[PDB]
Amino acid sequence: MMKKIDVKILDPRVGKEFPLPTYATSGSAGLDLRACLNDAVELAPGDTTLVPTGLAIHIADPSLAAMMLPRSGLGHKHGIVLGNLVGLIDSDYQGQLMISVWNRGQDSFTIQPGERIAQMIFVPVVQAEFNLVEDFDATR
Amino acid sequence: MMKKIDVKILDPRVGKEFPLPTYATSGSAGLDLRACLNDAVELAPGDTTLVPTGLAIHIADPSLAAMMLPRSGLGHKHGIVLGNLVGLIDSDYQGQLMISVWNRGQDSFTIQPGERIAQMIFVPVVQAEFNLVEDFDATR
Amino acid sequence: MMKKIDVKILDPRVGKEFPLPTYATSGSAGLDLRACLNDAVELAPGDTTLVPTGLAIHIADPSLAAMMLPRSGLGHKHGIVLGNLVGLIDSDYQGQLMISVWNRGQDSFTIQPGERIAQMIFVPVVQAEFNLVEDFDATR
Ligand SMILES: O=c1ccn([C@H]2C[C@H](O)[C@@H](COP(=O)(O)O)O2)c(=O)[nH]1
Ligand SMILES: O=c1ccn([C@H]2C[C@H](O)[C@@H](COP(=O)(O)O)O2)c(=O)[nH]1
Ligand SMILES: O=c1ccn([C@H]2C[C@H](O)[C@@H](COP(=O)(O)O)O2)c(=O)[nH]1
Repeated sequence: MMKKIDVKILDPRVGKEFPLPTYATSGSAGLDLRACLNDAVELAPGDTTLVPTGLAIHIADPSLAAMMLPRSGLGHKHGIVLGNLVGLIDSDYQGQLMISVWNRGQDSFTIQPGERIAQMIFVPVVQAEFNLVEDFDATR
Repeated sequence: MMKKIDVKILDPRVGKEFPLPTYATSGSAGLDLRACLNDAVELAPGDTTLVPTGLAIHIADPSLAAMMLPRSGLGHKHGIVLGNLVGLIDSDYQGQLMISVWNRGQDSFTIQPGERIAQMIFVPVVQAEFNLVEDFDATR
Repeated sequence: MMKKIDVKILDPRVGKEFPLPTYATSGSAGLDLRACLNDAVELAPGDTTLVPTGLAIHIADPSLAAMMLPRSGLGHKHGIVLGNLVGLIDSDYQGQLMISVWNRGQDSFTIQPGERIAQMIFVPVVQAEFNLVEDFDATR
């Protein structure tokens, strides 16, 4: 499935100095999100900092959501992940996408302006309606 | 996609003192899960505790799963996340939903009865059948 | 949805000494991935190690991805999770699946050859095309 998603550029560097998120290849699942910062931010081991992206999206379709994930190299090699682990973006959220960057490792890390700091996937989601029962059907 | 899901209330406070999970808005991707506790649990930095929800679900449809995620504010601001990071709920699981709460930060945290401690999304899943090959087709 | 996925066995122990990933039940969302190692690896608290699986997959379909997640018991009980938290596998990735194993807890852990160290789910993904707008439609 392909989907057009409205995006608002909140910082005029986004799409210029800080490239807009793109899929690296036709078979890529995620887009990389970049740090929209004026200056580098040093992130000490154990600390968390909130990094703006300079953009907002409006998924709009309640059958879709986005999930923000760490980048594999940053996470594995540098211990730079998300403070909320996975960031869930609701279809009706229209605010700036913000990235909770957490240093889970032992080495201080410099977050540079424009650095790819997270990735984002769009996944279908199902809205559950709970049906209260006394007993389930037989299943395991 | 909308789906009705059977749920069993295991603790009679759930749906009363501890509200049943709901979608906050029509465009929300996730439902918040609450701590079904008799008394507050203090969670020291670095520690993990298993928190009951007082409910069980039976997704039943093998094309669907649920994923439990940290809440964004708890994770980012308080360092309160999941000890298994993401909790995968199988379609044929009928046990109580349990939340592994892990304090990944530096500040002790009081988990209160009724506190929203995680969120849960329902996502379609695909069951893979592996086809063993010597070589892949050309792709990157 | 069911999907056949091409897999290449890179280490001849995979499918023999190290069982190929399987769904435990018909309603299971994920498959367990095993450590393809010659000898046990001791993982001290706070440390990360890259563990091979001895296999490669080629999802091929750009409407599908895989996500690697911690196992619930390892994560909750032993503090053994993923260093990148969640591992996203692109449809056009044809390399060996590698698992970033991170000890987020306080107890040293022995990763044994053949140990189930992660699980993997296949989820539909949507490739977003951004549509730049000045203002969103009314939504929350
Ligand atoms: O890592 C994150 C997680 C969430 N959000 C945005 C998208 C969500 O729809 C919105 C509301 O989050 P909650 O307050 O409901 O958790 O915050 C982010 O920008 N980054
Ligand atoms: O955070 C979690 C993760 C899993 N489970 C339940 C749902 C799963 O289907 C079931 C089996 O998990 P495993 O033992 O297969 O990991 O445990 C939870 O209640 N909470
Ligand atoms: O935990 C992980 C995460 C990723 N990959 C593989 C699959 C991805 O498609 C590929 C490229 O990852 P990036 O360099 O784009 O993050 O690495 C793994 O083997 N394990």
